[PDB]
Amino acid sequence: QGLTILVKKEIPRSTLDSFMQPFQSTLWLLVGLSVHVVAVMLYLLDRFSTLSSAMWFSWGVLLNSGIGEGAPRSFSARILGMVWAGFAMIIVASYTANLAAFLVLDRPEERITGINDPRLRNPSDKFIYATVKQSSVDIYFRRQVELSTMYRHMEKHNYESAAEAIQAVRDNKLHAFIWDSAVLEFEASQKCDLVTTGELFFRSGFGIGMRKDSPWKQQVSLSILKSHENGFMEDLDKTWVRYQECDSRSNAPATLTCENMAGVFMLVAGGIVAGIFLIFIEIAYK
Amino acid sequence: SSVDIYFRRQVELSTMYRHMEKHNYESAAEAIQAVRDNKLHAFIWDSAVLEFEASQKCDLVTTGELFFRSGFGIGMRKDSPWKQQVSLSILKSHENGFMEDLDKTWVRYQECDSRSNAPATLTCENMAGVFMLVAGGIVAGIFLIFIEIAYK
Amino acid sequence: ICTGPNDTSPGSPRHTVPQCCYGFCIDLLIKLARTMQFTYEVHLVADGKFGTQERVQNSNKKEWNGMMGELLSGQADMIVAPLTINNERAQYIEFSKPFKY
Amino acid sequence: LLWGLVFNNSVPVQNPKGTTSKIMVSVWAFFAVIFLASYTANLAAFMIQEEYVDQVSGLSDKKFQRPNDFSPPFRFGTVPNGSTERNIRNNYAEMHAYMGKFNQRGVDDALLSLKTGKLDAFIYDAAVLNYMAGRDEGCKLVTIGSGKVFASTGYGIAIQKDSGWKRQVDLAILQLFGDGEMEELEALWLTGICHNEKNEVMSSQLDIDNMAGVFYMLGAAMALSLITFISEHLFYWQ
Amino acid sequence: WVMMFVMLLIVSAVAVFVFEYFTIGKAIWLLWGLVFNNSVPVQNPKGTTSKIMVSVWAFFAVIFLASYTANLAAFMIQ
Amino acid sequence: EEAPFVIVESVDPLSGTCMRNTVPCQKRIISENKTDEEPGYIKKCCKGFCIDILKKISKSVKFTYDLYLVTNGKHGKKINGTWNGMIGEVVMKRAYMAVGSLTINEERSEVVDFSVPFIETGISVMVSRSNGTVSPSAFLEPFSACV
Ligand SMILES: N[C@@H](Cc1cc(-c2ccc(Cl)cc2Cl)cc(CP(=O)(O)O)c1O)C(=O)O
Repeated sequence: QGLTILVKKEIPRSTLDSFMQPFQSTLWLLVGLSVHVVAVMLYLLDRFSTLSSAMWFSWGVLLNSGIGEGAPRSFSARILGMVWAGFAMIIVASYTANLAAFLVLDRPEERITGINDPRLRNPSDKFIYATVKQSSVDIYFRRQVELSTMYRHMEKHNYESAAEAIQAVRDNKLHAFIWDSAVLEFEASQKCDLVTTGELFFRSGFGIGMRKDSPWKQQVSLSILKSHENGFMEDLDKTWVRYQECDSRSNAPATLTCENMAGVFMLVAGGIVAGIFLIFIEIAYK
Repeated sequence: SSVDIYFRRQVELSTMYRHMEKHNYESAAEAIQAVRDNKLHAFIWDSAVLEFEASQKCDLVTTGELFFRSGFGIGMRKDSPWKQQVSLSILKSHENGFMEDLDKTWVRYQECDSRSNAPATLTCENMAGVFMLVAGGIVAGIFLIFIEIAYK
Repeated sequence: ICTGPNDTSPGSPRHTVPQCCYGFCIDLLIKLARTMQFTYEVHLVADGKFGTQERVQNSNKKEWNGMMGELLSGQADMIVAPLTINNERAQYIEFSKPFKY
Repeated sequence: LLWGLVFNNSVPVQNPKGTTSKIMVSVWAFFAVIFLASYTANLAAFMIQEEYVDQVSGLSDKKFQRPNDFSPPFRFGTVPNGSTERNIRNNYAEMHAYMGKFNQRGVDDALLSLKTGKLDAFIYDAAVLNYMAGRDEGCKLVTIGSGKVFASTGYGIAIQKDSGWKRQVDLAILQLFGDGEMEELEALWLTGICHNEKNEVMSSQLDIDNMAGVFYMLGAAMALSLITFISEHLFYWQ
Repeated sequence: WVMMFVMLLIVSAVAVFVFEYFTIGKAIWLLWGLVFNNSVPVQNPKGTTSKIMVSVWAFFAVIFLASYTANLAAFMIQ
Repeated sequence: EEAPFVIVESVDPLSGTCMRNTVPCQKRIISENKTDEEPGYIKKCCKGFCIDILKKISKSVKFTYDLYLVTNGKHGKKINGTWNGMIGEVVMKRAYMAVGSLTINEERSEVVDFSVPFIETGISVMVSRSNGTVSPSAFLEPFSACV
């Protein structure tokens, strides 16, 4: 067995403020200004040789719903409508382009890569290590003084027993909890909130203890070498470490949710409210 | 070179010391012409002979990470008297900006930039696959009516 | 002016023809020369390589190659070129401080 | 008719007829679909590309020698009363009198203005900066490339004049270089967190100008329309 | 999806509000179409305010799909 | 004293005396000169970058050393035309070498001599990164004029 860094993984959910995210809140304004410009300017600039026959026209070509009537009868309005539509397409093209350059290039922060990188060679005081006090891994640490930058932080956060120092990672009280291998690679294999990074550094080996030159040295040292080639230990492996309940956790990139899409529903509500409060006015004028 | 001798007196890259053993050139006065011909698809050398090759040509760029932090210098034989007046004359040229005038006098740099390029410049000869469809429709359209007369 | 048999690289004989050697380092050489009263006439490398040590004579001796071999032999007298600083040449030659970091 | 469907749509318009044309408009519809579907994907890449930091030359550059050509922006800072300011005042006298109201108190007050725009550039020594590179979590602090900078010198070892040891500290330190050990020490004492790739990060909430780059095309079309009206009116004036 | 269908049914029905100036079996057939980038022949609404409501829903239409097709550039990149 | 290459750290008796990659160092602090007692003090252990290069120079050129921090006549500079500082305390033979924060100018090198330097340093700049590069000519960029 060996030693590996346990790390709690997070359930991914990407953040969008509202549907109008990728537009600075000034751009919609001049887009509306331009639509009114070309619409009304077309109406007049064809009336020389149908007001709503320009209003609805250029207020519908943008929203891609061929509602109502209107057409360029003169040679005037034809070219202007014909390029107005091209603009109305280029906008709805680049909007999708820029949302796709966002909802793909925003993954969470890169996971920890073990004790190789400088990201841990200085513990920034936000996220924290731990191990069990008077362990064997602290014994490995102290006799390598270079990680005194690390060792110091662990001098104040270690825990009494591994069960507590792992239960306290499932409550966001502590990010990492270093230990060996054959108590991690079992632990994550029950629930869905723990995951390793696998990288090995301490190729140790467990063993049995007994005082020096007891009457039992050679007999045990033999009767273990038996039970690794007649399958006994393999059957023990299968029977007692009931392995698989979890899976690959294949990085589902943020299917959206209700509160991440509330903006459009305020739009449709602003539409509905216009109903009974525009059935009064333009019928009182009737 | 000055880099081979860094490589043959160190073993952890013996694989590389071999890998070069049957390729190396005559001098760097030919390899910067070579890489523009795709014969040797890489090259490793000093700095001030490569980071200037972004201002005369612009086809061939560097990568951006240092290797071995030595410097250059003027050579003189074993402990001749000039060995001290020279050292006290060099620093006479690192406050009056003499080096800062030569920096503009003999590296005519900033004629190009790294300028991470544009992806997917899509064009004709890999969008033709649909123009053939519409052309087939167009040409089949002058053929169909030569049949539907029979329906009448 | 700048002498040299360098009309041909190694792989063909040499014809002695002066040339021009201008650029960056000549200005440093001169900015020092007026500072220490030189009167020079610059030579060029006949080996077409920097030069280092290797097993020569099909034997077990050593002999420095290239321009440093031209120097320690005594024919040359001073090295101005982008010559590097490395331990293996440090032991037999006297470097200045560095100038172009 | 054969414009609105390559783009979104016109108003419903007449003249689909001719019992074999009833396939030509369909074929153009298909070609539209594929065309727009190639566009509004391939353009979804031109909003993803590397970052971009200014291309400053050595300070023998018009952006600093005359820091009022582009008059508003630049304001260089430093900390005087040291052995670097005197280095400025033997070739670049005017810029110190140009410093004025930006004499930041100490070295570690510059990294509080480069987080609020109060300073634009900042002149100082090299190694303390290169160490201060990998020291801020927010990776919006860098240096410029090497081989350019001003006071090219170094840190040596001070051996008593005419001692016998200045002959034998070289062959130790230059061995330490030329046998692959020092950069290890550097990676153990200098290298920082953010000496990694400047990989592709997203773009921002689209502002006006970047999208205004086509409002000008809309304007040119408006001009075409006006010219056409003024012209065609002559046939009625004849 | 569920609340999209809900507001679809609601706004299609309350299109009946033009009675205070086609069946439900006609309105649904319109609005459920356009959301799917439709091209079905349709009998238009009658009423300026009806035009306004349909405009609102068409705005919702141009936002929905332009978001969806944006996301499917993620589950196709596995 | 306080470079990023030679860091001073006061001792804790965890092993009775500074160990584990350090080397001891001294600095005789005193004040109230009228005390007329034995003048001096104790100091701490010194580690870091230049400490590291020092150790490798030492156990490869075969001498033995001892460090003592400097207290008065502060870091090398000029006063009254004499030479105090981290060069004076090498010209008055109270020491033999100086390692750590120095330079090679035309003044600190007329009194003492110098080695071959082991970093690079000089007057540099420091700028920002310019977050944001939306190309404003995209809306006609994708398809070449060929199509
Ligand atoms: N080698 C230099 C010494 C020297 C050292 C420093 C310095 C200051 C803080 C830190 Cl943390 C690290 C360093 Cl290395 C700064 C300056 C310059 P200044 O203080 O004016 O900005 C300086 O000159 C010499 O001998 O003149």
